[PDB]
Amino acid sequence: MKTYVPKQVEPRWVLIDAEGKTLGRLATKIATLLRGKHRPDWTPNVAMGDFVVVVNADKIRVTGKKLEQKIYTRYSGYPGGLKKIPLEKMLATHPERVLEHAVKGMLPKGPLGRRLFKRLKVYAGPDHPHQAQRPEKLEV
Amino acid sequence: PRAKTGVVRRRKHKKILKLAKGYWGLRSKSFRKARETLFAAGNYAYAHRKRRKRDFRRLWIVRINAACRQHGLNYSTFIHGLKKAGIEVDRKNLADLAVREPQVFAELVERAKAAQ
Amino acid sequence: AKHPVPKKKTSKARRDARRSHHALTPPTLVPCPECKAMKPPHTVCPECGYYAGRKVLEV
Amino acid sequence: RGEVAYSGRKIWPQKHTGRARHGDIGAPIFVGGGVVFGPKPRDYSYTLPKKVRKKGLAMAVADRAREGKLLLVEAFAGVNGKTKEFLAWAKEAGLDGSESVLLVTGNELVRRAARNLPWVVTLAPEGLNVYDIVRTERLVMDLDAWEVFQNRIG
Amino acid sequence: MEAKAIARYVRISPRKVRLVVDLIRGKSLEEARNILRYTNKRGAYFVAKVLESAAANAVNNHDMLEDRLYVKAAYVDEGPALKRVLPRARGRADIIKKRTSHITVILGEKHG
Amino acid sequence: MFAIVKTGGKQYRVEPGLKLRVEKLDAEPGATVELPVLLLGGEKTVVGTPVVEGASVVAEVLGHGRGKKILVSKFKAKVQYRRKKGHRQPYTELLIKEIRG
RNA sequence: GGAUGACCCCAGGCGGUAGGGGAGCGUUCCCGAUGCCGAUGAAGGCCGACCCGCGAGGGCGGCUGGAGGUAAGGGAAGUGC
RNA sequence: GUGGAGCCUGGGAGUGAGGGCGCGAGCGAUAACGUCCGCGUCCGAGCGCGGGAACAACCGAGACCGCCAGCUAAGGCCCCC
RNA sequence: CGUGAGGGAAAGGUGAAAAGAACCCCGGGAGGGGAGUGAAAUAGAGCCUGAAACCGUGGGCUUACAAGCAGUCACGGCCCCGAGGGGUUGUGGCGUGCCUAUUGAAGCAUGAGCCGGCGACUCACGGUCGUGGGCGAGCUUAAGCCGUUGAGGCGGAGGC
Ligand SMILES: [Mg+2]
Ligand SMILES: [Mg+2]
Ligand SMILES: [Mg+2]
Ligand SMILES: [Mg+2]
Ligand SMILES: [Mg+2]
Ligand SMILES: [Mg+2]
Ligand SMILES: [Mg+2]
Ligand SMILES: [Mg+2]
Ligand SMILES: [Mg+2]
Ligand SMILES: [Mg+2]
Ligand SMILES: [Mg+2]
Ligand SMILES: [Mg+2]
Ligand SMILES: [Mg+2]
Ligand SMILES: [Mg+2]
Ligand SMILES: [Mg+2]
Ligand SMILES: [Mg+2]
Ligand SMILES: [Mg+2]
Ligand SMILES: [Mg+2]
Ligand SMILES: [Mg+2]
Ligand SMILES: [Mg+2]
Ligand SMILES: [Mg+2]
Ligand SMILES: [Mg+2]
Ligand SMILES: [Mg+2]
Ligand SMILES: [Mg+2]
Ligand SMILES: [Mg+2]
Ligand SMILES: [Mg+2]
Ligand SMILES: [Mg+2]
Ligand SMILES: [Mg+2]
Ligand SMILES: [Mg+2]
Ligand SMILES: [Mg+2]
Ligand SMILES: [Mg+2]
Ligand SMILES: [Mg+2]
Ligand SMILES: [Mg+2]
Ligand SMILES: [Mg+2]
Ligand SMILES: [Mg+2]
Ligand SMILES: [Mg+2]
Ligand SMILES: [Mg+2]
Ligand SMILES: [Mg+2]
Ligand SMILES: [Mg+2]
Ligand SMILES: [Mg+2]
Ligand SMILES: [Mg+2]
Ligand SMILES: [Mg+2]
Ligand SMILES: [Mg+2]
Ligand SMILES: [Mg+2]
Ligand SMILES: [Mg+2]
Ligand SMILES: [Mg+2]
Ligand SMILES: [Mg+2]
Ligand SMILES: [Mg+2]
Ligand SMILES: [Mg+2]
Ligand SMILES: [Mg+2]
Ligand SMILES: [Mg+2]
Ligand SMILES: [Mg+2]
Ligand SMILES: [Mg+2]
Ligand SMILES: [Mg+2]
Ligand SMILES: [Mg+2]
Ligand SMILES: [Mg+2]
Ligand SMILES: [Mg+2]
Ligand SMILES: [Mg+2]
Ligand SMILES: [Mg+2]
Ligand SMILES: [Mg+2]
Ligand SMILES: [Mg+2]
Ligand SMILES: [Mg+2]
Ligand SMILES: [Mg+2]
Ligand SMILES: [Mg+2]
Ligand SMILES: [Mg+2]
Ligand SMILES: [Mg+2]
Ligand SMILES: [Mg+2]
Ligand SMILES: [Mg+2]
Ligand SMILES: [Mg+2]
Ligand SMILES: [Mg+2]
Ligand SMILES: [Mg+2]
Ligand SMILES: [Mg+2]
Ligand SMILES: [Mg+2]
Ligand SMILES: [Mg+2]
Ligand SMILES: [Mg+2]
Ligand SMILES: [Mg+2]
Ligand SMILES: [Mg+2]
Ligand SMILES: [Mg+2]
Ligand SMILES: [Mg+2]
Ligand SMILES: [Mg+2]
Ligand SMILES: [Mg+2]
Ligand SMILES: [Mg+2]
Ligand SMILES: [Mg+2]
Ligand SMILES: [Mg+2]
Ligand SMILES: [Mg+2]
Ligand SMILES: [Mg+2]
Ligand SMILES: [Zn+2]
Repeated sequence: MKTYVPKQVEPRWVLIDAEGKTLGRLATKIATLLRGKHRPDWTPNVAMGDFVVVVNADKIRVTGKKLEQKIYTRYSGYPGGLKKIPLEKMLATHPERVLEHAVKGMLPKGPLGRRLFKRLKVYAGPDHPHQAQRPEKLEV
Repeated sequence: PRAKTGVVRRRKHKKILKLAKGYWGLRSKSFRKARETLFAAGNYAYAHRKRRKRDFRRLWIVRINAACRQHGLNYSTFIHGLKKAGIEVDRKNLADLAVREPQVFAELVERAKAAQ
Repeated sequence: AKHPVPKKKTSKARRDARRSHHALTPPTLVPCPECKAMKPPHTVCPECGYYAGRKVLEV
Repeated sequence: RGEVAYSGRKIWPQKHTGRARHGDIGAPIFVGGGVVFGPKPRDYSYTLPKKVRKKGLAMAVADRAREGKLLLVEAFAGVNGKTKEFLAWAKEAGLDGSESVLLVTGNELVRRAARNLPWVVTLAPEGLNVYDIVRTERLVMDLDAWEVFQNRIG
Repeated sequence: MEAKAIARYVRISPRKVRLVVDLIRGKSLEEARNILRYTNKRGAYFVAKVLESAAANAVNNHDMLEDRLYVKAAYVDEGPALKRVLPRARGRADIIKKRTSHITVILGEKHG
Repeated sequence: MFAIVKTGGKQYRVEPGLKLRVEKLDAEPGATVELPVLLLGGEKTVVGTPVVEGASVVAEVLGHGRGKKILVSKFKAKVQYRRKKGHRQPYTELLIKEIRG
C-alpha cells in the first residue's frame, strides 16, 4: 500500500479575534492554520491550510518593553539604507504589518511558503470585508 | 599484436551518457560532465533512499498528531497510550486509519486514554 | 588596460537568450493603387512607375 | 622514440610560450612519435626437459591407445604414391575419413598419397610430436614407425 | 504533395541566412515573394532563388498548383567552412572561417 | 472488512481481492498462508494487543519475484573510491482471499 | 549437514587513503579452424522500458549496415583514458 | 581471555610534511588556527550519517544492499522544524 | 618553414560493372527537382561504413514572484505505450563539481572549451622468493651438427 494523497481540498475560512492576545503566541498558531498542520490529511508539498482572517491586529499586545525596544529593520540596497522602526511607530503607522511580519517569518521560505502568506489577510479594526466567504470564528 | 582502443571507449561512454539522459546542458551530452553528475546522483539516491524512510515517518506523525488533537490529546500522549495498551499498529497505517477510517482511529484513541 | 577576457563559455541557452531580440521584422508593404503590386509605402512604385497618381519614372 | 625518423630539436622553448612543454616530436606523447614498450624481435623458444618431451610423446600415444584409436599397420598394400590408392586402402583399414588421422610411416610413397587429404596429417616417424598426436582423433603407424618410437622413449 | 529545393554550398554564413528564412516560413508563396523582394538582406537574394526553384518543381514536376503554394518548411543547414588566414598584429595569424550554407525550401499545397 | 496484517517486518492493510508484494515468504506458489492480524475494521472493529486471537487473513501466493533493479553506487571525491552495486530486492505477490478474524 | 564445491542450514564479519592480496570482465592476436555462424545479412553504427550477471559485461529484439565473424577450451600482448 | 589475538620463517609494500582536541610539562607573554615533547583521542583515511545555524577532527555513532516497519543516542519538543 | 646547414607535413576507399545520370524544368553559374541507370543513388563522384562534439527543422512536456554543483527523493499535472511502464516537471525534502596536491579544498589552490582518436610499469639477461610440473644424489644441456619446412632428435663442453 501507499500513503493516501488527498484530492484537492476545499480550504476552510477562519476568523480570529486578535485583540489582547500575545503577538508571537497568536502568530505561531496562525502559521499552523496556514500550513494546514491541523488537517489529518496534511500534505507538505501543496497549499492546504485555511484562510485566516484576522481583525483588531492594531490591538495586538506584547510583553516587556518591546514597544520601545523591538525594532523592525528595512534595508534598501543603498549606502545608509538601514532604516529602523520601533514596534511603537509601526503600530501607529501600519499596524497590520506587525502580525504579518511575525506570521511571515514563521512560514517556510520558498514558493509554497509565500503562497500561504497570501492566504493570511490581516486587518485593523473589528471589521473585515470577507463576509462573502463567511469565516468560521475561531477561539484561539 | 596491436590492440588499439577501437570499439571499447565509445561503448563505455554510450553507457554513461544514456544514464545521464535528461540532464541540463553538457551534463547530458558530454561524457565527462555526465560522469561528475552521475557521481552526485548515485550518492544522492543512496542518501535519499535512507532519507525516504525518515521523510514519510515524519509525514505520518504530523497527520497522526493532527487527528489526535481533534480528540483532545497530543501525539506524545497518544503514542504512550498505545505502548501501555500494547498496540503495535505502526505510524503508516495509523495515519492511514486517521484519514480514511476515523471511527477506528477514534477507538484507538480511547484505548490510549484508558491505558493511563 | 589589462585585456578583459570572458570568464566562462557562454551556454547555448544564454547566447540564444541574447538573440531573442534578433528576429527580422518583415518588410512593411502596401498595394500600389495603379498596378496593385506590393510596394513599400511612400516610394515610387518600382513595377509600373506611378506615385501620387501619375507617372514619375520609367520602369 | 630514438628509432623514429624525426630530429631531436626542441620544437618551442621550455617556458613563456603559453603552450605545454615539449622536446622532440619523436616522444610517444605525440601522434606520429615513437611507441613506448611496443614489441621488439623476440626468440620465444626454450628448452623443455627431454624427459618431459619424451614422457609427453609416450603419454600422447597412450591416450589414443586407451580409447582404441591406435592402429599399427603391417604395410600399405596397393598404394604406390597415388592418392586414390590410399583412399581405397583407408576404406579397407576402417578409415572412412570421419576421424582425423596422423599417418606415421617411413614410406615416401604412402606419405605422398595421403598428403593432400583434408582429414590426414602425414609425418616421418622422426617427426612424431605430441601436438600432431593430440590434433588427430586417430593415429596410424607403420611398424617401422612404431619401432623407432620405442627407441626414442628408451 | 510536397516540393523541395536545396541550394548547397551557398557561400554565406548560415546564421545570417536563417534571419531571412524565418520571414517566409509558413507564409504563402506570393506573400513570401513580396517579403523576400524588399527585405534588405544579402540572403534575401539566395532564399528567393531556392524558393523560386522549389515553386518551379511543384508546378513542373509534382502537379501542384502555383496559386495553392505556401512555404511548408524551410531551414538552413551549415556546410563546410572555408578557412582563410587573417594576418593580425605582432606576427600572429588568425584563421577566419568563411562559412557556406545548405538552404532548403519545402512547399506544399494550401487548399482554400 | 479490512485488516492490518504484519509480514516481512512491515504492516499492510489488506482486503479480499487485493494484490500486494510483501517480503519474500518461504512458501510454494499457489499455496496459501495465514497472515497474523493486528487490527480488524469495517463492519466490526477489533483491536489487537498487539495481535488478535482467532484472527488470520488468508492469502494465496501467486509467485515470487525480483523487483526492478535499483543501482546503488557510492562515490567518495578526491579519494578514487567508486563502487557500483545492482540490487533486485525479492518479493512475493499475494492475493488476499478472506478475512477470518 | 552431503562427504573433498553438488546444494541446504546456523552464526559472525564486510567505512575505508597510501598500500598487500584474491577473483573476474573486456580489447588485438595464435591454436581449436580444410571446421562453425554468414546475402533468409558479417563486423561496425543507432535504439530498447526486455533477459542474465554484485559489477565490469553478456544477451535478445527493431533499424542501419552490405562481407565478413568466430564458439567450449587454452595460448600470447602495442590490452581498457 | 579463541581474538582479522599472539608467535616463527619468508614474499610484497607504503610511510618516514601530520593536524586538531583533553591532560602533563617546556619555549612564548599563566599571547597565537604559536612552537616542541609525553599519554590519549579523533580527522587524516570516517569532507558517509545525527547533533552543534552553517563548519576535517566538540557531543552521538564505526555506513554490505533493499523496505512508505520498530526502539533509542547526542540533541531536542512555540513557529520555521 | 629557414640566408644556410637543416627542419619537414597533410592527403587512401562510388560500384559487381561508369551503367559517372541523355533529355526536360528553376537558376548567370553553383545547386536542386524530375526522367534514367543500379540489388541499393541518405552508393552521385564534397561518393563504403558515417560515431561524437557541433548546428538546424519539427513535435510532446515545461518555463516570465524566481535564489541554482543543476541532481536526487516524494507526490501531483500533462503527453505517449497499453492496478504496468516511459517522457516531461509544478511543489516539498535533502544536497559544497571532477581531478590533483595537502594537516586540511566547493574552495578565491593545480589542471581541464567540448568531442573523437593517440597517450604511460615493458622486454632482455642475471637475481631472489613463491608457485605448476619432469627427474632425483642427481639435474640439465650451450654453441653447434642432423632432420622437418610451423617435426623433432642429437650434442655432457660446461653449469648447479
Ligand atoms: Mg528548510
Ligand atoms: Mg589506447
Ligand atoms: Mg546527442
Ligand atoms: Mg509504539
Ligand atoms: Mg595604453
Ligand atoms: Mg583589449
Ligand atoms: Mg537552441
Ligand atoms: Mg546570453
Ligand atoms: Mg632524436
Ligand atoms: Mg641537442
Ligand atoms: Mg613556463
Ligand atoms: Mg593559456
Ligand atoms: Mg617531446
Ligand atoms: Mg608539429
Ligand atoms: Mg610513426
Ligand atoms: Mg598436408
Ligand atoms: Mg583438422
Ligand atoms: Mg609429411
Ligand atoms: Mg573561432
Ligand atoms: Mg493462526
Ligand atoms: Mg565533496
Ligand atoms: Mg583526502
Ligand atoms: Mg579520486
Ligand atoms: Mg542464508
Ligand atoms: Mg551475513
Ligand atoms: Mg571498505
Ligand atoms: Mg577495516
Ligand atoms: Mg550458412
Ligand atoms: Mg575484428
Ligand atoms: Mg547491452
Ligand atoms: Mg548488426
Ligand atoms: Mg573476400
Ligand atoms: Mg566479434
Ligand atoms: Mg579465437
Ligand atoms: Mg575462449
Ligand atoms: Mg599503452
Ligand atoms: Mg592484526
Ligand atoms: Mg614477521
Ligand atoms: Mg613481513
Ligand atoms: Mg625524512
Ligand atoms: Mg608530532
Ligand atoms: Mg598525534
Ligand atoms: Mg577538563
Ligand atoms: Mg599548530
Ligand atoms: Mg595552543
Ligand atoms: Mg593524507
Ligand atoms: Mg566527521
Ligand atoms: Mg564541507
Ligand atoms: Mg550539522
Ligand atoms: Mg560496519
Ligand atoms: Mg553491519
Ligand atoms: Mg520513540
Ligand atoms: Mg512540530
Ligand atoms: Mg621562404
Ligand atoms: Mg628558401
Ligand atoms: Mg569499388
Ligand atoms: Mg545542374
Ligand atoms: Mg530500377
Ligand atoms: Mg537523388
Ligand atoms: Mg551505401
Ligand atoms: Mg563512396
Ligand atoms: Mg564494399
Ligand atoms: Mg549523420
Ligand atoms: Mg550526426
Ligand atoms: Mg524545438
Ligand atoms: Mg512577493
Ligand atoms: Mg506563475
Ligand atoms: Mg527558479
Ligand atoms: Mg512527500
Ligand atoms: Mg507517469
Ligand atoms: Mg534548499
Ligand atoms: Mg601543489
Ligand atoms: Mg600546499
Ligand atoms: Mg599548505
Ligand atoms: Mg570557482
Ligand atoms: Mg594560484
Ligand atoms: Mg579550481
Ligand atoms: Mg603548486
Ligand atoms: Mg585551446
Ligand atoms: Mg579524449
Ligand atoms: Mg613490473
Ligand atoms: Mg622470477
Ligand atoms: Mg622456478
Ligand atoms: Mg620439482
Ligand atoms: Mg640427459
Ligand atoms: Mg607443408
Ligand atoms: Zn505600381
